[PDB]
Amino acid sequence: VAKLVFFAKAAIIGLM
Amino acid sequence: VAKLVFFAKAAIIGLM
Amino acid sequence: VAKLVFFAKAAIIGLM
Amino acid sequence: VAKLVFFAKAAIIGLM
Amino acid sequence: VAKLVFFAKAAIIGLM
Amino acid sequence: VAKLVFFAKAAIIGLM
Repeated sequence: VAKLVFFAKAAIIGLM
Repeated sequence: VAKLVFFAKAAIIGLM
Repeated sequence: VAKLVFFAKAAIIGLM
Repeated sequence: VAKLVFFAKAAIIGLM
Repeated sequence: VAKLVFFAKAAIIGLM
Repeated sequence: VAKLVFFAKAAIIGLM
């Protein structure tokens, strides 16, 4: 997103 | 997977 | 914490 | 541990 | 940076 | 590297 952001949901999804 | 493993695919998916 | 947050302390502690 | 390794336990513990 | 922050640039650079 | 690998060096360098 810059920074690598780790979203929760399970599984973790990393977005820049 | 223990260890948190970050798989490539984009987006990154973290699994224990 | 959502997002996986990595706190410093060493050792790093990850919390959702 | 080099590489940053994320151990499961919860909470995640990162060690070099 | 505390928290481990992952900056984008590629390659990712983690700073406390 | 697939998987996101975090190399030590400081600063941490993440490579797919």
